[PDB]
Amino acid sequence: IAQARKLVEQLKMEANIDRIKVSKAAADLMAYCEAHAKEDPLLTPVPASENPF
Amino acid sequence: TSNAVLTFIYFVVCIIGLCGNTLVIYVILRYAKMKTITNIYILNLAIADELFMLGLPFLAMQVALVHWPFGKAICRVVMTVDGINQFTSIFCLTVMSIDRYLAVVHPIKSAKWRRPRTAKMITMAVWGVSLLVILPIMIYAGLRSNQWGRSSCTINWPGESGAWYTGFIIYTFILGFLVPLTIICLCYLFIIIKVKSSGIRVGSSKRKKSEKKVTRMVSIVVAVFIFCWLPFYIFNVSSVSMAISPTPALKGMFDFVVVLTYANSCANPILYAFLSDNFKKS
Amino acid sequence: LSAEDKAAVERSKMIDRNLREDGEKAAREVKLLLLGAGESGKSTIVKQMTGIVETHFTFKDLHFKMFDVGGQRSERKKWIHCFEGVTAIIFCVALSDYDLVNRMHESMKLFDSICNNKWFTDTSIILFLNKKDLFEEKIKKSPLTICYPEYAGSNTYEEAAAYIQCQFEDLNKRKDTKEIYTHFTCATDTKNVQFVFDAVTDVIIKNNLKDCGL
Amino acid sequence: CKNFFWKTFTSC
Amino acid sequence: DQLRQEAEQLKNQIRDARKACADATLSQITNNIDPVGRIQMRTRRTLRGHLAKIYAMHWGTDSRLLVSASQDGKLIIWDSYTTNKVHAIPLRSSWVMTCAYAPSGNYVACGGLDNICSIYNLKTREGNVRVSRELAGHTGYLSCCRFLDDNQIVTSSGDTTCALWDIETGQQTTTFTGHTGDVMSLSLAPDTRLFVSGACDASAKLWDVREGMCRQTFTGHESDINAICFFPNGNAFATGSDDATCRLFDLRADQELMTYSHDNIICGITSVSFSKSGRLLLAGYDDFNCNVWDALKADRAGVLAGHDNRVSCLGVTDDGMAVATGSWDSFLKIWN
Amino acid sequence: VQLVESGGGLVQPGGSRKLSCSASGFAFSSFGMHWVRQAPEKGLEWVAYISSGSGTIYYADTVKGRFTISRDDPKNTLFLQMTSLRSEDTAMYYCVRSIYYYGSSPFDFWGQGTTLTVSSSDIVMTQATSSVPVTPGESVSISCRSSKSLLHSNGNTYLYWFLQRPGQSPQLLIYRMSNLASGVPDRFSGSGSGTAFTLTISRLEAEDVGVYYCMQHLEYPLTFGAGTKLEL
Repeated sequence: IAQARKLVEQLKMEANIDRIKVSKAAADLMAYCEAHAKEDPLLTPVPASENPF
Repeated sequence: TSNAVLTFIYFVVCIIGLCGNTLVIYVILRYAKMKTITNIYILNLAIADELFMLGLPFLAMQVALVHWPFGKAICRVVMTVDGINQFTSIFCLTVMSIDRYLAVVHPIKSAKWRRPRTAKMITMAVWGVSLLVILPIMIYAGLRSNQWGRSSCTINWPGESGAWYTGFIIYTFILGFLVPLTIICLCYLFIIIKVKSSGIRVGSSKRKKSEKKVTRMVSIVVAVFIFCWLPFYIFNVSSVSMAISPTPALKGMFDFVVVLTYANSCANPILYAFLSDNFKKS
Repeated sequence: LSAEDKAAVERSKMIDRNLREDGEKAAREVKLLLLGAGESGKSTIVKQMTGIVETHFTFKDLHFKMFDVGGQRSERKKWIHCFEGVTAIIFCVALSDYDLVNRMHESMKLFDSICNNKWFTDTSIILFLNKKDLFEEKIKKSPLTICYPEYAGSNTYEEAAAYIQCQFEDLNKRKDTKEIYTHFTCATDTKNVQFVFDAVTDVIIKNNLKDCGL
Repeated sequence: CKNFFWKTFTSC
Repeated sequence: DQLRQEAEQLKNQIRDARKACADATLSQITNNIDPVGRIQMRTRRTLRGHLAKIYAMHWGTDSRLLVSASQDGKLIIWDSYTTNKVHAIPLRSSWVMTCAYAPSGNYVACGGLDNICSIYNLKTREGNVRVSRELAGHTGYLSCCRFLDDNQIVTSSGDTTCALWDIETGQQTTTFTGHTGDVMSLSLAPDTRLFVSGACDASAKLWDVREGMCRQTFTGHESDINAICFFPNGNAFATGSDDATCRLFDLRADQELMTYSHDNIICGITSVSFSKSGRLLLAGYDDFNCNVWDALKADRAGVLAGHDNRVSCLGVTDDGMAVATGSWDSFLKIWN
Repeated sequence: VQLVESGGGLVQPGGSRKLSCSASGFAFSSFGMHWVRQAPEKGLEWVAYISSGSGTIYYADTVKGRFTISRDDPKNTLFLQMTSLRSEDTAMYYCVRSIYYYGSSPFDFWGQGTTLTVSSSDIVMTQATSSVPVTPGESVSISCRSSKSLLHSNGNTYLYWFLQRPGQSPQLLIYRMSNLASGVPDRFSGSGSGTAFTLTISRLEAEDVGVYYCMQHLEYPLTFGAGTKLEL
């Protein structure tokens, strides 16, 4: 019983949080990936001159 | 009639050996788990068998033509490669047997000896000794021509005396069939007695289940080795001891034992592929 | 061309040689996992010779490292991947738990769980049954039928203990890969270390016999 | 000469 | 009774609140994005110095040095470019689960079943590396160690807890405890202001280091989760579990944004990481190989099939030039 | 850390002498060791080098054949046996520790040295300026010229700046032309390109008066500059 009160208090303080629509979050992830897509050597293989391996 | 059957036998045995050893090397090379002592020994055995099998079709052509038209240099290199591959294969079997005895009967003290670099050094030593032991083959090979113009590739032993034939054949019999056979038999006997003598574990089924298979595998390997190599040496020693007139049946028997001595190298990959629990997975 | 990179390469080769030497030295040391009932008979076999306590000794040119599980009390499946490839598992058993306040059922459930693991499908388990002094008189007074409804026979160490051993050694489901074999602890004639040596010797013999081919 | 010797047959 | 029912009602109401905002239609958001196609990577280098099973590796912030820990009892620091071994630190307890590299490159950390987080100092006088500290206090088993600074390190243990320490004093400055099972994985946000931990409860909790209370809790997995990795933007994370399922969650949405699973894989995830741009998701399965998923499209784009055993550790360089995968095969490959 | 040299003194020409370097406070067996000598009124000259584990030994051309460098790791000692000594060998010898891995700091500690008096395509690290006027609180720039490009294909510019104070053993200021050594203040800085290097000091203080040497490590034998002396 010593943990039920802490659990309910934690759940109450977790309930009141800022939740945005999933569409906006997906759009934000897509925007970040598109903005930083250029500097991703795993996507586009860098030529052997500029590749240290 | 007789010639065609024997030539096709040579062709089929060479094809089976080439395909089996090719697939064995294909499996070993592609898989990265094969950088172990047993795997490198098996790889050396497989490459020796591959080269030995490649050496056969020229013999098949010679038997078909009843003469050797490939020239002195080709005859010499064919005999040299045949000798090196044959003795490499037999000594590779010998070192695998002695290594297995060391690993099983003496498991703890053998850690300092069983190292990949040391194993590769022993492999190179085996190849060096194989090159050393075929000096007569690579020195006295050449073409011999009869009164009808037909020429056959064989060893031109200097000196009109026949003592060279007997000396060479007894030397190859001792160092290519006798010492390896007795070493393998002793090593596998000690392995069997060590495995069976693990009765202080006082466990049940430990006298049959985990050792009858080992006894059967050892018996199969030694029996196939003897059955493939002994007829050839028996025929050769009889020929160099008892002068027998050539007959077509005798010729067929001779080429048949010459096929068998390669059938052994053809069967070794079959053994290590059809009966290998750690190797059939790949 | 590689001014002081050559010295770096030489340092790498030197510490690689040290790595090889240390590993070769470690290959001569045998690791034994340990299980057992909670404070039942774990204090008996240990007399023969935090997170984890490793006990090191040597017997007949073989360094034994023993890791027990009594120091850790958590989910067994979450640390069972760390002991994959261990040489053998010593699983002590107490025969006084047949009438105790019950424990035999939990022990056999644990045996079933450990003998069929994803990682432990091949490791071998030794097991010693201890506290025979109590077993001398607790069998005649209390019949073994308390924990064995399907068993009926003489209440003697020759047959009842044999039945318990048979049941325990049949508790495994993959019997043709891992060998389960047993020794009897003795207060006098402390040969249990000798039996451990023989068992690990047989384990290594079979392991390298399998590894070499055939 | 020997008709049968090593791995080759010779008529000689 | 009343309190438990009240907690259940709060759980139901927050579930309904997050379900109301679930207007994804994610089958219609990612269709416009052109698929990455099919990537191909090969083992540029193979680091062969370990003769046991390797469990963890971690890149340095310089993207050259990487520490790798193995069951043989030694963790070695590799120069990834030249395949050299820089240091070979012999640790005390042979059983190790995790290793870490300080962002400054001065210290490394290790831990495991010994319940001690050992901190070794690399850049020292007198030559050899020395054990700087031995953090103690966990009652479970060390599972994941991460460095915040040269002085603050966050650890996760099997006793359902995480802790933030001070290396100089060697004391638990903060303790995080909201899980009900062994905490197996831990990942720090890029800003290092908060982190996420996954445990056997199939729930990942988000903690802030300054406060000490679980800001959010995420569910959805059916079994134990073995790997957490933060999205490069810091607003999302990925969890790989034992049911062959990766799940991408977003902190703001507080929901399961995406799922990555295939009908032909049933084994468990061991490690998960993102690329520098966050487009690729690297997952190290137990099928003795690794997969590369398109994070925004949930389509398997590549396979890193080059290991002879299960891949236990997986890391991506800070500049995103290479991916190091370590397996029980006793070698770690570096793919590019 | 401590390196103590012994065995010096007066030696007749053509004779032999053994110099010993006792090490303390560091893992001696994991360090390469150099013998570097300085003439009575000239700059530093590199003599010999032995690696870790004695796997590699290098000598200077003017000393090859006559000198032999060895080490005793269990006793933490370094030995230089010298035969057929000449007047050109009259110098003070320094025992220098070094260690080579990715990002290490070679030549980071020098011994006090011992005096030995005997009665009577190397890269040229050309030095232009032998002295500059010095006023405390100002900024001073020192230049070094290299006959060969010190930049390597791996990006490292193997140039080292050492400072020798009056009557004191030299210390490492900068290694690889852009890295400050351990303990040196942030006033010192280094810059440059292949065959042109500069060491800059901002807010010059006391105790910085001395001789500044630039050394190359691109290939053996290692060669020092002539030396730039700062005087008030």
